[PDB]
Amino acid sequence: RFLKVKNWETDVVLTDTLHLKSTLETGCTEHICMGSIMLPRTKDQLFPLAKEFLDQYYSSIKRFGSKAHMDRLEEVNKEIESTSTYQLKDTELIYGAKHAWRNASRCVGRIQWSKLQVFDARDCTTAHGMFNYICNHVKYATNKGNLRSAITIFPQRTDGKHDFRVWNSQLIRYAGYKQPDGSTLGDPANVQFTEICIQQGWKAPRGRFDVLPLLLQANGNDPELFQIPPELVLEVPIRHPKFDWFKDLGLKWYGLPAVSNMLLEIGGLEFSACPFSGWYMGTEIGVRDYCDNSRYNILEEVAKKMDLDMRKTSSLWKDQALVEINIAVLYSFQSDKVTIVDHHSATESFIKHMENEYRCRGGCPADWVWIVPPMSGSITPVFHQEMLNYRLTPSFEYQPDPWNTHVWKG
Amino acid sequence: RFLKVKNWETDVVLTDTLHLKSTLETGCTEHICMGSIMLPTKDQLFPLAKEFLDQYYSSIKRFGSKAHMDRLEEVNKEIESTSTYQLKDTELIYGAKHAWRNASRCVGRIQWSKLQVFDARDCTTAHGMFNYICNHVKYATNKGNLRSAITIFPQRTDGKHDFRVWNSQLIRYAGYKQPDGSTLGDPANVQFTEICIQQGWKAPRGRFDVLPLLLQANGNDPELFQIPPELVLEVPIRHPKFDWFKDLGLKWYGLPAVSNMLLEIGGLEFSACPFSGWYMGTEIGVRDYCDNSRYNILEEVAKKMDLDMRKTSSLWKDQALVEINIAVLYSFQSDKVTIVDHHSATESFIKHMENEYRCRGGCPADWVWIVPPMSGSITPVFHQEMLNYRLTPSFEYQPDPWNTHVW
Ligand code: HEM
Ligand code: HEM
Ligand SMILES: Cc1cc(N)nc(-c2ccc(CNCCc3cccc(F)c3)cc2)c1
Ligand SMILES: Cc1cc(N)nc(-c2ccc(CNCCc3cccc(F)c3)cc2)c1
Ligand SMILES: C[C@H](O)[C@H](O)[C@H]1CNc2nc(N)[nH]c(=O)c2N1
Ligand SMILES: C[C@H](O)[C@H](O)[C@H]1CNc2nc(N)[nH]c(=O)c2N1
Ligand SMILES: [Zn+2]
Repeated sequence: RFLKVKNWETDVVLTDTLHLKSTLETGCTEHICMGSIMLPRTKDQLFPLAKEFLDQYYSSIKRFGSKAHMDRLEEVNKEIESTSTYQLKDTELIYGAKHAWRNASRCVGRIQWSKLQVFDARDCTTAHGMFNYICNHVKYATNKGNLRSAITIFPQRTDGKHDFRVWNSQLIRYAGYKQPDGSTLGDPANVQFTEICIQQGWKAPRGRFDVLPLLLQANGNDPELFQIPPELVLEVPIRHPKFDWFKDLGLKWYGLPAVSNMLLEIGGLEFSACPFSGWYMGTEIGVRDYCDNSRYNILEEVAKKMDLDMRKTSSLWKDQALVEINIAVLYSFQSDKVTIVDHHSATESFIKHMENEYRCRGGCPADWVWIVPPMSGSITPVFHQEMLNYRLTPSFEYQPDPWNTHVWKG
Repeated sequence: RFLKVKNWETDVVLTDTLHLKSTLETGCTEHICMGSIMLPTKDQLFPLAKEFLDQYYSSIKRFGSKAHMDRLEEVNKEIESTSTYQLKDTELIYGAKHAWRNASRCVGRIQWSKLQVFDARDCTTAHGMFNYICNHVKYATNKGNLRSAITIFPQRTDGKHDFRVWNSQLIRYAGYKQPDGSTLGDPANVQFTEICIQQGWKAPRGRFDVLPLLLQANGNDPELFQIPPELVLEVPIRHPKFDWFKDLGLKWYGLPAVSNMLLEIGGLEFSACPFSGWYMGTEIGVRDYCDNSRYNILEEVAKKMDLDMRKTSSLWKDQALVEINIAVLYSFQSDKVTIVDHHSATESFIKHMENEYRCRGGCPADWVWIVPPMSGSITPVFHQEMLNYRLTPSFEYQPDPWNTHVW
């Protein structure tokens, strides 16, 4: 089967065949679309998953059907039979992590997918060991502001009772503190996690931008607290190129976006701790982190200081302040030589990437709802681009927050 | 099978049961989501008629009544006899209002029960169509105090006698390809404009020429008619801060009136059903003015603003986009022509969704279309999960008539 997608700005039509390789389900049916819903192993099932992956790996290196390919299938089959699991070769792990990124339909940054530094941490055994690996990742990826994409991969799941987990949602994130008066100091997104850290013994500074400690679980054991060395945490004070009062808002953000709570699936194996990092698209900070009502919520204060007419929404004071904040974020990162991409550049690159994938790969699964930036949607080319969303493996998946599932040793 | 939608800004969860009544297909499967794709005999008719009258009689608290059964029987008798049936006025009004209620791509549905229905089923000629349409335009315009309206022409019979308005909207601007390869006016309308010229229209070849109506009655060849200029309310666009903005020479029309969709009620098909409301500002300011394939004015505006256009990261496009949208809203408000901003419209839609969940068990909504084309996440709908599904009565797309018409 062939499915076509059209771009309504350019009339370019693309043809998707890659969707034929999807196995996992979307949530939709012929009767309902769940496109805007945020969240819609015995040996038995494992060998087919391993075989499908190894077939893809061997095809990619142009060795499909070779003796090396056949011997590797045989080796994995026997390993599964006798140990109930198997270990990936370093080459397969690298290929697999790159492809999980390539396959991430919610990621606008995938033009970069083949440039990913993979740190193999499968020899790690303790939370202190994880801490060391994570510091090294942060220092490597940060590279004094010249950000480099990277992923660190801790040991895979065995019986599900010995999981490695980073309890942080991102490696670098700001604390949030609910006050007795119902207001929040710092990042309201992180209140629950901040409370857990405090309970575990963290001495909270109780400021507006306190970098959270790492809370690290090795081998199914109770998690342990570590402070990332402050000298490894690059931050950017936010100022505006024209508005000199902007700096006195006291805003800053960190340079390194590093997701630490997803699960990486390769060949049926599950890597429950696989922190990965890239660089920011400006709107992530300037639109969502700063301007969501449920986050730092700065629109009002910004608009006030700009002296916009705030008595009617139709003055578009919110839209005006939003643009100025996003200018400030890009200006500040660029002035400090910390890698960042604006939403125009990022989406234009994504379209070129998507066209290339259709041509070379037969498709590019993409989730329009997430790919379109949260401001200025239709002045970016992705708004006008039809997309097809489906699930390919290797993949990054959500997993339940570990405080909800962890069995405490005490 | 009972489904939850969450709002991620407010944590409010709603449960949807209405989707279980859904009839048509979405385009998606369990393997692939097509959420972002724009266009994804006698035997069929009685089940369709029944499903509709059932919901109608239920709505008036007379389900299972003598009058309900009598009506089912009468329509059944009529389909058996004539292979079609005629809706009572009450059913037609109910059906039109519900097609709007069911339109998953419409953010303005809080208004759904306030719709003036003009029954034009007695219309026989294209001149009669013209008269009905001028009356609709004048009623809906109401000197700038806009009122939602639909005019319903005769239903499809054998399909070779269709009523069609050939225009995509009752009021739209012409587009002309230039000798030098550029486009004057609205590029969206080039093909239709050529059909008008081919049919005889004398075009002024300007940037904002209101198109003539091309009206097809009873499957006959369509005819040209010009809407009395005095019935076409237009708004010159100026900015409350930038005095040079008026020098751009921009205007738009006050009345958004879709004329190329098909209304389906109880299996009957109304191929000419022009309907109108009032604009949300972004429709004009973001899409009509700033789409690359539309008037595409961003560059000229940015230049007049003296912005640094050398780098995307200056956000000059974004800055200019906001200023255009400020001017659109200011100009309509200053001339007392009803308009809604995207903040107000989306706030209203959330309230409407809440009403619908509470009173009806759901509200089909297409997120990709409901979220405004600028400032997405600062509107509440961005954070609102929506379920998309197709209920009837409905408005549907239909093929452009020129590809289908036998001359
Ligand atoms: C190189 C620069 C990159 C940029 C600019 C970028 C951009 C983004 C953005 C803006 C999002 C949406 C985040 C949100 O709204 O919550 C995202 C999602 C994602 N990206 Fe990237 N990305 C980059 C690199 C990476 C890398 C290195 C990986 C993994 C190896 C990755 C995998 C993902 C995944 C899995 C998601 C989905 C996250 C979720 O569902 O919460 N991306 N990307
Ligand atoms: C009262 C003021 C109204 C507002 C502010 C409003 C708002 C909108 C907007 C912004 C769109 C999207 C248009 C686009 O992006 O191309 C839309 C779509 C639509 N609305 Fe409305 N609406 C209104 C009244 C109505 C009425 C009276 C009807 C029918 C009786 C209607 C039925 C529809 C339908 C069927 C669509 C989908 C059109 C398509 O798919 O091309 N709406 N609405
Ligand atoms: C590697 C990378 C680069 C970049 N620019 N951004 C990201 C990134 C940032 C934040 C997030 C978090 N996304 C929200 C997660 C979430 C939260 C609540 C419900 C959901 F379904 C999902 C994911 C990826 C990751
Ligand atoms: C009654 C009403 C009020 C209002 N504020 N806006 C509208 C409205 C405006 C424009 C349109 C046209 N929609 C785009 C049609 C289209 C064009 C090309 C491909 C597609 F899938 C769809 C529909 C409804 C209609
Ligand atoms: C309900 C809705 O799906 C939700 O708010 C989504 C919309 N699009 C998004 N897009 C991105 N990139 N990130 C997000 O968190 C969201 N949130
Ligand atoms: C491809 C994509 O579905 C398309 O550009 C859509 C996106 N959302 C939209 N939303 C509205 N309201 N109107 C539109 O025309 C579109 N176009
Ligand atoms: Zn879908």
